[PDB]
Amino acid sequence: MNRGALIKLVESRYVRTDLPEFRPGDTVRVSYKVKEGNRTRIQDFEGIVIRIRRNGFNTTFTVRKVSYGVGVERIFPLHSPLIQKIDIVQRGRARRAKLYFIRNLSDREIRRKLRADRKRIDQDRAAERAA
Amino acid sequence: AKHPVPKKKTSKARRDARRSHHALTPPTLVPCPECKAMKPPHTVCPECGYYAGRKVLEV
Amino acid sequence: RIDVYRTSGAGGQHVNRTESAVRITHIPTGIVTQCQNDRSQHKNKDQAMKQMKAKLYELEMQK
Amino acid sequence: MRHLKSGRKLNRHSSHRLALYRNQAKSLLTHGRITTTVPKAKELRGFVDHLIHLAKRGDLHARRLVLRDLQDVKLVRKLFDEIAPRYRDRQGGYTRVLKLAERRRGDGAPLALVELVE
Amino acid sequence: MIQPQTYLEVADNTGARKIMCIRVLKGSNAKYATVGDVIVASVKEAIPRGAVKEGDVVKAVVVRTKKEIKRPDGSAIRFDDNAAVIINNQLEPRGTRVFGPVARELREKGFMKIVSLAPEVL
Amino acid sequence: MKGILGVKVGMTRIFRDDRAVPVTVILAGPCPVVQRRTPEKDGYTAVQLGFLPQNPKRVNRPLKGHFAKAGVEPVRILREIRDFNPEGDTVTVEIFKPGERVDVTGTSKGRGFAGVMKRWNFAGGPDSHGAHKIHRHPGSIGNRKTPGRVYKGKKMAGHYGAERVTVMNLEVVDVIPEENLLLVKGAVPGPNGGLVIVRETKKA
RNA sequence: CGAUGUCGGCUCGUCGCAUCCUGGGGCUGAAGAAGGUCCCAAGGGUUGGGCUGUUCGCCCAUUAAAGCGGCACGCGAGCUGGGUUCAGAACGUCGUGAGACAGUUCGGUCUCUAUCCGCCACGGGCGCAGGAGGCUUGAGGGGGGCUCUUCCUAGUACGAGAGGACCGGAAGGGACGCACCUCUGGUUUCCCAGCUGUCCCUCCAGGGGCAUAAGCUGGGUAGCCAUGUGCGGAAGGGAUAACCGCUGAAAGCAUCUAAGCGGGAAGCCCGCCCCAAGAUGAGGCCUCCCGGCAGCCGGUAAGGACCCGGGAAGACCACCCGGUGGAUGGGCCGGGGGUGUAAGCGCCGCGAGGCGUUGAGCCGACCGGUCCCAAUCGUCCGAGGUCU
RNA sequence: GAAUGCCGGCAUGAGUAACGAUAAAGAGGGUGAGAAUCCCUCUCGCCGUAAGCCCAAGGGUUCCUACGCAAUGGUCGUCAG
Ligand SMILES: [Mg+2]
Ligand SMILES: [Mg+2]
Ligand SMILES: [Mg+2]
Ligand SMILES: [Mg+2]
Ligand SMILES: [Mg+2]
Ligand SMILES: [Mg+2]
Ligand SMILES: [Mg+2]
Ligand SMILES: [Mg+2]
Ligand SMILES: [Mg+2]
Ligand SMILES: [Mg+2]
Ligand SMILES: [Mg+2]
Ligand SMILES: [Mg+2]
Ligand SMILES: [Mg+2]
Ligand SMILES: [Mg+2]
Ligand SMILES: [Mg+2]
Ligand SMILES: [Mg+2]
Ligand SMILES: [Mg+2]
Ligand SMILES: [Mg+2]
Ligand SMILES: [Mg+2]
Ligand SMILES: [Mg+2]
Ligand SMILES: [Mg+2]
Ligand SMILES: [Mg+2]
Ligand SMILES: [Mg+2]
Ligand SMILES: [Mg+2]
Ligand SMILES: [Mg+2]
Ligand SMILES: [Mg+2]
Ligand SMILES: [Mg+2]
Ligand SMILES: [Mg+2]
Ligand SMILES: [Mg+2]
Ligand SMILES: [Mg+2]
Ligand SMILES: [Mg+2]
Ligand SMILES: [Mg+2]
Ligand SMILES: [Mg+2]
Ligand SMILES: [Mg+2]
Ligand SMILES: [Mg+2]
Ligand SMILES: [Mg+2]
Ligand SMILES: [Mg+2]
Ligand SMILES: [Mg+2]
Ligand SMILES: [Mg+2]
Ligand SMILES: [Mg+2]
Ligand SMILES: [Mg+2]
Ligand SMILES: [Mg+2]
Ligand SMILES: [Mg+2]
Ligand SMILES: [Mg+2]
Ligand SMILES: [Mg+2]
Ligand SMILES: [Mg+2]
Ligand SMILES: [Mg+2]
Ligand SMILES: [Mg+2]
Ligand SMILES: [Mg+2]
Ligand SMILES: [Mg+2]
Ligand SMILES: [Mg+2]
Ligand SMILES: [Mg+2]
Ligand SMILES: [Mg+2]
Ligand SMILES: [Mg+2]
Ligand SMILES: [Mg+2]
Ligand SMILES: [Mg+2]
Ligand SMILES: [Mg+2]
Ligand SMILES: [Mg+2]
Ligand SMILES: [Mg+2]
Ligand SMILES: [Mg+2]
Ligand SMILES: [Mg+2]
Ligand SMILES: [Mg+2]
Ligand SMILES: [Mg+2]
Ligand SMILES: [Mg+2]
Ligand SMILES: [Mg+2]
Ligand SMILES: [Mg+2]
Ligand SMILES: [Mg+2]
Ligand SMILES: [Mg+2]
Ligand SMILES: [Mg+2]
Ligand SMILES: [Mg+2]
Ligand SMILES: [Mg+2]
Ligand SMILES: [Mg+2]
Ligand SMILES: [Mg+2]
Ligand SMILES: [Mg+2]
Ligand SMILES: [Mg+2]
Ligand SMILES: [Mg+2]
Ligand SMILES: [Mg+2]
Ligand SMILES: [Mg+2]
Ligand SMILES: [Mg+2]
Ligand SMILES: [Mg+2]
Ligand SMILES: [Mg+2]
Ligand SMILES: [Mg+2]
Ligand SMILES: [Mg+2]
Ligand SMILES: [Mg+2]
Ligand SMILES: [Mg+2]
Ligand SMILES: [Mg+2]
Ligand SMILES: [Mg+2]
Ligand SMILES: [Mg+2]
Ligand SMILES: [Mg+2]
Ligand SMILES: [Mg+2]
Ligand SMILES: [Mg+2]
Ligand SMILES: [Mg+2]
Ligand SMILES: [Mg+2]
Ligand SMILES: [Mg+2]
Ligand SMILES: [Mg+2]
Ligand SMILES: [Mg+2]
Ligand SMILES: [Mg+2]
Ligand SMILES: [Mg+2]
Ligand SMILES: [Mg+2]
Ligand SMILES: [Mg+2]
Ligand SMILES: [Mg+2]
Ligand SMILES: [Mg+2]
Ligand SMILES: [Mg+2]
Ligand SMILES: [Mg+2]
Ligand SMILES: [Mg+2]
Ligand SMILES: [Mg+2]
Ligand SMILES: [Mg+2]
Ligand SMILES: [Mg+2]
Ligand SMILES: [Mg+2]
Ligand SMILES: [Mg+2]
Ligand SMILES: [Mg+2]
Ligand SMILES: [Mg+2]
Ligand SMILES: [Mg+2]
Ligand SMILES: [Mg+2]
Ligand SMILES: [Mg+2]
Ligand SMILES: [Mg+2]
Ligand SMILES: [Mg+2]
Ligand SMILES: [Mg+2]
Ligand SMILES: [Mg+2]
Ligand SMILES: [Mg+2]
Ligand SMILES: [Mg+2]
Ligand SMILES: [Mg+2]
Ligand SMILES: [Mg+2]
Ligand SMILES: [Mg+2]
Ligand SMILES: [Mg+2]
Ligand SMILES: [Mg+2]
Ligand SMILES: [Mg+2]
Ligand SMILES: [Mg+2]
Ligand SMILES: [Mg+2]
Ligand SMILES: [Mg+2]
Ligand SMILES: [Mg+2]
Ligand SMILES: [Mg+2]
Ligand SMILES: [Mg+2]
Ligand SMILES: [Mg+2]
Ligand SMILES: [Mg+2]
Ligand SMILES: [Mg+2]
Ligand SMILES: [Mg+2]
Ligand SMILES: [Mg+2]
Ligand SMILES: [Mg+2]
Ligand SMILES: [Mg+2]
Ligand SMILES: [Mg+2]
Ligand SMILES: [Mg+2]
Ligand SMILES: [Mg+2]
Ligand SMILES: [Mg+2]
Ligand SMILES: [Mg+2]
Ligand SMILES: [Mg+2]
Ligand SMILES: [Mg+2]
Ligand SMILES: [Mg+2]
Ligand SMILES: [Mg+2]
Ligand SMILES: [Mg+2]
Ligand SMILES: [Mg+2]
Ligand SMILES: [Mg+2]
Ligand SMILES: [Mg+2]
Ligand SMILES: [Mg+2]
Ligand SMILES: [Mg+2]
Ligand SMILES: [Mg+2]
Ligand SMILES: [Mg+2]
Ligand SMILES: [Mg+2]
Ligand SMILES: [Mg+2]
Ligand SMILES: [Mg+2]
Ligand SMILES: [Mg+2]
Ligand SMILES: [Mg+2]
Ligand SMILES: [Mg+2]
Ligand SMILES: [Mg+2]
Ligand SMILES: [Mg+2]
Ligand SMILES: [Mg+2]
Ligand SMILES: [Mg+2]
Ligand SMILES: [Mg+2]
Ligand SMILES: [Mg+2]
Ligand SMILES: [Mg+2]
Ligand SMILES: [Mg+2]
Ligand SMILES: [Mg+2]
Ligand SMILES: [Mg+2]
Ligand SMILES: [Mg+2]
Ligand SMILES: [Mg+2]
Ligand SMILES: [Mg+2]
Ligand SMILES: [Mg+2]
Ligand SMILES: [Mg+2]
Ligand SMILES: [Mg+2]
Ligand SMILES: [Mg+2]
Ligand SMILES: [Mg+2]
Ligand SMILES: [Mg+2]
Ligand SMILES: [Mg+2]
Ligand SMILES: [Mg+2]
Ligand SMILES: [Mg+2]
Ligand SMILES: [Mg+2]
Ligand SMILES: [Mg+2]
Ligand SMILES: [Mg+2]
Ligand SMILES: [Mg+2]
Ligand SMILES: [Mg+2]
Ligand SMILES: [Mg+2]
Ligand SMILES: [Mg+2]
Ligand SMILES: [Mg+2]
Ligand SMILES: [Mg+2]
Ligand SMILES: [Mg+2]
Ligand SMILES: [Mg+2]
Ligand SMILES: [Mg+2]
Ligand SMILES: [Mg+2]
Ligand SMILES: [Mg+2]
Ligand SMILES: [Mg+2]
Ligand SMILES: [Mg+2]
Ligand SMILES: [Mg+2]
Ligand SMILES: [Mg+2]
Ligand SMILES: [Mg+2]
Ligand SMILES: [Mg+2]
Ligand SMILES: [Mg+2]
Ligand SMILES: [Mg+2]
Ligand SMILES: [Mg+2]
Ligand SMILES: [Mg+2]
Ligand SMILES: [Mg+2]
Ligand SMILES: [Mg+2]
Ligand SMILES: [Zn+2]
Repeated sequence: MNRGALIKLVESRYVRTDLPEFRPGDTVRVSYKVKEGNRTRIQDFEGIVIRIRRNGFNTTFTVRKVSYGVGVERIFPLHSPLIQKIDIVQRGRARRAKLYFIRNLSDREIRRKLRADRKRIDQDRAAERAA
Repeated sequence: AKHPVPKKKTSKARRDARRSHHALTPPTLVPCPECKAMKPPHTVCPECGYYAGRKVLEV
Repeated sequence: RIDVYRTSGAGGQHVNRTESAVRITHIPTGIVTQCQNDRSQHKNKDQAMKQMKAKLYELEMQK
Repeated sequence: MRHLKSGRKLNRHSSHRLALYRNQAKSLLTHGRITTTVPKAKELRGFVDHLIHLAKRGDLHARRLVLRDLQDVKLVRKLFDEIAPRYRDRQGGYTRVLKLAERRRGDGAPLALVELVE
Repeated sequence: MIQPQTYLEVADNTGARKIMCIRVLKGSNAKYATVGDVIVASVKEAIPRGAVKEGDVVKAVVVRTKKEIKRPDGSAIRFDDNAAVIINNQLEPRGTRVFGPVARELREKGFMKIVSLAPEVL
Repeated sequence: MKGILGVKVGMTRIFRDDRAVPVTVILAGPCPVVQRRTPEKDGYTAVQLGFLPQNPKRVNRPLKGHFAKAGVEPVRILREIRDFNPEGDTVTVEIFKPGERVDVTGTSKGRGFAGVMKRWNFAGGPDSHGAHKIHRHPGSIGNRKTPGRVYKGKKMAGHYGAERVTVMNLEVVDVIPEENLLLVKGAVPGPNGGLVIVRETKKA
């Protein structure tokens, strides 16, 4: 038996392929389904992904934003059914995989260390040229 | 600690009794299919230098 | 209510190993009193009865 | 507990194990065959095989990689020009370990020979 | 994870600025308070002429933790500070405003005033 | 009182009703019954189940006679489910339906010879303030001259784990018959690849 | 007294019940809710902190409750050493003085190796009349045993009102326990990258040693883990405690009792989980083996051991898997995963650098595949079955 | 027959604690009855205001060489103060 393929087989039925591809340093808008009262709505949360923590179906990212003067930091399962969509708002070029370090930086300093990934931006516009 | 110490001398009987487990087991030997000398299995024959039916080692 | 416990200074294997100190507390008033002066808890229970008499003689005075 | 942990310690700290494996690889690749203790011999197999395979790849990058471990330029020439071509069609298994019959006198240590395969 | 000795920012306008937890009110021996839990705290720093003052023993609800709180949907949320809102014994906020975001769990535990007064609920 | 043999394959989590639910996956079916224990014959009622096919060259003669009498093909494990008498000659994961609630028995992970803090959650000693070579030591193990001995069952260091454990009242989240797969919610004893037994829960 | 180490703390408990809480009950100056008091009850539980060497006690914030005692006021061959109880020094006091104080003050050496009993774990031997391979029964023993809040019943019973139920249901917690690693979060001694200084290879480039037993730093798979996840306390059955009865004499009435019968606790017995036939009372079932002279000798059968490749098994031992008619480990290949765009070359810049090739290169353990390397070849044990 | 007696011998503890700085080792060759431990070569590590070099005190042949390994060397020893 192949336990890995058995796991992958149980997971196959929840795997998701519609979400766009992004990398630490990119700025991302996650439209996330949320339950309150008495309804469910969609709440956008937009920030820099500082982490993508890979394990196949079980990969998760972490997105960071400043919400009225306070740092907020959300962890999403990549394949969560509660993610309506993910929108790439900006491509940033980081020099490492984990960006914990921006927790300690002013907005200026972050904005200097994570400059626009001009290559992958050019890629994004070379695509979305639809036929 | 406070330096523990034998309370009584161990008797000859109890000494040798703990020693009931100390006898050596003889080495496990097989004949070399080449020179018929006895040797440990799964080792290169120290007498003729063969192993797996071929010369491996100057002896 | 009379409590009994060990003294707090010199004495040896004594003081350590003997409940010689007493504390008498008049329940309705809240007045507490101790004595540790001697070695017997009954010298101390004696003395603290005196001191406790005199302190309720001083409140009833203050009234 | 040692659950699913790979690699021996050989009662050496990190850098000393490293130097151990490097030196013994130099000794194999120089003489084609050495005698060591059975545990050390079993550890050599993988770390020499990596170097040989990398020599089979032959590019500059493999030479510099191998040469981090072996340091000796001449020895690495011997590796690429002379040892490696010998194993072009062999896919792994470049070394063998064969246990020796007699133990070392001073410490009773069991011994084995490590070879480059034909 | 709030426990006795932990300071928290106060996220309201009661006048307190920093409080020290001295007890998490959740059973006889809860080790930790998270979002939505109630703590008894001492006021360690306050602005002049506030509704509360330094030395006061108050109650507050934890609205924000630096230890990330897990949610049944598999997601989690984490903030940069440990924050509380000072309340009365009707769980009612004792000031008129609350500052910064608060966790959505507050809604489920019956802190409706505080949730609505919040600039953002995450 | 139904049950089946199986192997622990691994853990993941699925999404059910906008909830991440952790699951252990178990390869349970299929199990041929190779003997039945009857009150007549044996003093109780049970069914011995076989599981995992074995290379016949590894099966000795008495075991082969045992399998042959059942008209059954050599198998790696023989384990007996008590107070169960399946009506067919083969037990599969069909016996469980999602929402059913099960007890899972496995061999816990073995921690070898374990200290008193790991085995029994003792507090150990201080790590400063004069503490002398007792940072992970049990402390006192008795009294004095009365009773002048140590209780039986006194918690002390020793081997821990690699031992039968049953976890009870686990939800069957899903069953996948075409793979003989059983998704149970939560944690199951032992390592991946370990043998387990899945039974109907005794909890009401 | 040829030595029985002492206060407090820590650790680890265990026992008693004159019961702090929880469970059951009688009386109440018990309307309800909440109390008071007494009876039954030791299964489990019985918080954190300020002060002081303190036990004790006072206080803060909680709680169902913050119980009282025994065990050399349990426990220093388990720890501590703040207090008392050496030598120094000082204050007050006493003494002419040397000195002295159940008076204070600052300081002040706590001993690596467990023989026996005992305890926690693990084996070897023999036995269990024939010898083997599996699967079991459970005598007996261990574990566990807690509790709160909210909602419906119902703002109903009760009550002038405020308050506010019995019974019966539901939901969610605290602490504890067992297991687990999918998620969250750790570590991850060389898995990747960056950095300084120096010495070296080979001058450049590219690399190596050392700066720790990782030089430093940023990360980090498996594994092991909690702060993270699952689940447990039951249900139910039986016999009882206090207590409440039915029927009922002695004793025309009465009486729970003398003959009988019933109800009745978190407690008792079972039930749940784990161990367990050395249970010498050694159990049961399925299957296999069939010559020299109640002994002995030899060679074998079923089968087992040795030896070897190994293992979330493990101190050794044991256990488990595999041993060429084989995927056991090592290599190699694919995947996962970590890191985060190698070297080389080309182009831009005076240059440090930048850009492309390029998610590149490197790459432990994880999931698989592949006989390339290694488990070669073998050897030894092991029945011949006691009598009525 | 005892004096924690005196002298001596031999036991128990026990094949147990320990083998004296965690600066570190590996291989090839030689010698030899015998080699992890002696010699040689290559690789690796450590010291380098020293763990290198010179002088004084103290020590008193320990210096060099040949031939040796019973004991001394905390193992071994063909080696050595
Ligand atoms: Mg897996
Ligand atoms: Mg499949
Ligand atoms: Mg919004
Ligand atoms: Mg931002
Ligand atoms: Mg949707
Ligand atoms: Mg000690
Ligand atoms: Mg001691
Ligand atoms: Mg000791
Ligand atoms: Mg000591
Ligand atoms: Mg000692
Ligand atoms: Mg003694
Ligand atoms: Mg004898
Ligand atoms: Mg003995
Ligand atoms: Mg010869
Ligand atoms: Mg004192
Ligand atoms: Mg006393
Ligand atoms: Mg006394
Ligand atoms: Mg360890
Ligand atoms: Mg392995
Ligand atoms: Mg290694
Ligand atoms: Mg290993
Ligand atoms: Mg090993
Ligand atoms: Mg080591
Ligand atoms: Mg060693
Ligand atoms: Mg060493
Ligand atoms: Mg190390
Ligand atoms: Mg180093
Ligand atoms: Mg080193
Ligand atoms: Mg490798
Ligand atoms: Mg061999
Ligand atoms: Mg051998
Ligand atoms: Mg020797
Ligand atoms: Mg604020
Ligand atoms: Mg003030
Ligand atoms: Mg489903
Ligand atoms: Mg099992
Ligand atoms: Mg283990
Ligand atoms: Mg311990
Ligand atoms: Mg622990
Ligand atoms: Mg434990
Ligand atoms: Mg502790
Ligand atoms: Mg301490
Ligand atoms: Mg500790
Ligand atoms: Mg000390
Ligand atoms: Mg220490
Ligand atoms: Mg101890
Ligand atoms: Mg004592
Ligand atoms: Mg003692
Ligand atoms: Mg006794
Ligand atoms: Mg075990
Ligand atoms: Mg596992
Ligand atoms: Mg005495
Ligand atoms: Mg004496
Ligand atoms: Mg004596
Ligand atoms: Mg003495
Ligand atoms: Mg004594
Ligand atoms: Mg007690
Ligand atoms: Mg009583
Ligand atoms: Mg009660
Ligand atoms: Mg009551
Ligand atoms: Mg009432
Ligand atoms: Mg009333
Ligand atoms: Mg009452
Ligand atoms: Mg009464
Ligand atoms: Mg009564
Ligand atoms: Mg009790
Ligand atoms: Mg008890
Ligand atoms: Mg108690
Ligand atoms: Mg307290
Ligand atoms: Mg303080
Ligand atoms: Mg204190
Ligand atoms: Mg105190
Ligand atoms: Mg203090
Ligand atoms: Mg006191
Ligand atoms: Mg007072
Ligand atoms: Mg209360
Ligand atoms: Mg009450
Ligand atoms: Mg006591
Ligand atoms: Mg006493
Ligand atoms: Mg005490
Ligand atoms: Mg005592
Ligand atoms: Mg004591
Ligand atoms: Mg001591
Ligand atoms: Mg003490
Ligand atoms: Mg002692
Ligand atoms: Mg002791
Ligand atoms: Mg003692
Ligand atoms: Mg102390
Ligand atoms: Mg002292
Ligand atoms: Mg003092
Ligand atoms: Mg003192
Ligand atoms: Mg003193
Ligand atoms: Mg004294
Ligand atoms: Mg003194
Ligand atoms: Mg003095
Ligand atoms: Mg003074
Ligand atoms: Mg004076
Ligand atoms: Mg005086
Ligand atoms: Mg005087
Ligand atoms: Mg005078
Ligand atoms: Mg005078
Ligand atoms: Mg004095
Ligand atoms: Mg003084
Ligand atoms: Mg001092
Ligand atoms: Mg003193
Ligand atoms: Mg000490
Ligand atoms: Mg001593
Ligand atoms: Mg010893
Ligand atoms: Mg012993
Ligand atoms: Mg004894
Ligand atoms: Mg045995
Ligand atoms: Mg045995
Ligand atoms: Mg039983
Ligand atoms: Mg018995
Ligand atoms: Mg029982
Ligand atoms: Mg109502
Ligand atoms: Mg009314
Ligand atoms: Mg109810
Ligand atoms: Mg509950
Ligand atoms: Mg994992
Ligand atoms: Mg993890
Ligand atoms: Mg994870
Ligand atoms: Mg993690
Ligand atoms: Mg890891
Ligand atoms: Mg490396
Ligand atoms: Mg050179
Ligand atoms: Mg140079
Ligand atoms: Mg350079
Ligand atoms: Mg360098
Ligand atoms: Mg160097
Ligand atoms: Mg170093
Ligand atoms: Mg390094
Ligand atoms: Mg640095
Ligand atoms: Mg980290
Ligand atoms: Mg690191
Ligand atoms: Mg936990
Ligand atoms: Mg629970
Ligand atoms: Mg009546
Ligand atoms: Mg009647
Ligand atoms: Mg009767
Ligand atoms: Mg009845
Ligand atoms: Mg009855
Ligand atoms: Mg009735
Ligand atoms: Mg009944
Ligand atoms: Mg209960
Ligand atoms: Mg069993
Ligand atoms: Mg038996
Ligand atoms: Mg059995
Ligand atoms: Mg018996
Ligand atoms: Mg039997
Ligand atoms: Mg039976
Ligand atoms: Mg055979
Ligand atoms: Mg092994
Ligand atoms: Mg051994
Ligand atoms: Mg077996
Ligand atoms: Mg085998
Ligand atoms: Mg074979
Ligand atoms: Mg074969
Ligand atoms: Mg393999
Ligand atoms: Mg393989
Ligand atoms: Mg691979
Ligand atoms: Mg990959
Ligand atoms: Mg990747
Ligand atoms: Mg580049
Ligand atoms: Mg490049
Ligand atoms: Mg140029
Ligand atoms: Mg350019
Ligand atoms: Mg790969
Ligand atoms: Mg094949
Ligand atoms: Mg082969
Ligand atoms: Mg042979
Ligand atoms: Mg005499
Ligand atoms: Mg004597
Ligand atoms: Mg003597
Ligand atoms: Mg004596
Ligand atoms: Mg004598
Ligand atoms: Mg004599
Ligand atoms: Mg003498
Ligand atoms: Mg003598
Ligand atoms: Mg003797
Ligand atoms: Mg001796
Ligand atoms: Mg030994
Ligand atoms: Mg011993
Ligand atoms: Mg030992
Ligand atoms: Mg030793
Ligand atoms: Mg030492
Ligand atoms: Mg040494
Ligand atoms: Mg040689
Ligand atoms: Mg040599
Ligand atoms: Mg030698
Ligand atoms: Mg020699
Ligand atoms: Mg050496
Ligand atoms: Mg030499
Ligand atoms: Mg150096
Ligand atoms: Mg220098
Ligand atoms: Mg001279
Ligand atoms: Mg001299
Ligand atoms: Mg000389
Ligand atoms: Mg001389
Ligand atoms: Mg000279
Ligand atoms: Mg000389
Ligand atoms: Mg010579
Ligand atoms: Mg000699
Ligand atoms: Mg010699
Ligand atoms: Mg000799
Ligand atoms: Mg001679
Ligand atoms: Mg010697
Ligand atoms: Mg010697
Ligand atoms: Mg010596
Ligand atoms: Mg010689
Ligand atoms: Mg010498
Ligand atoms: Zn031969």
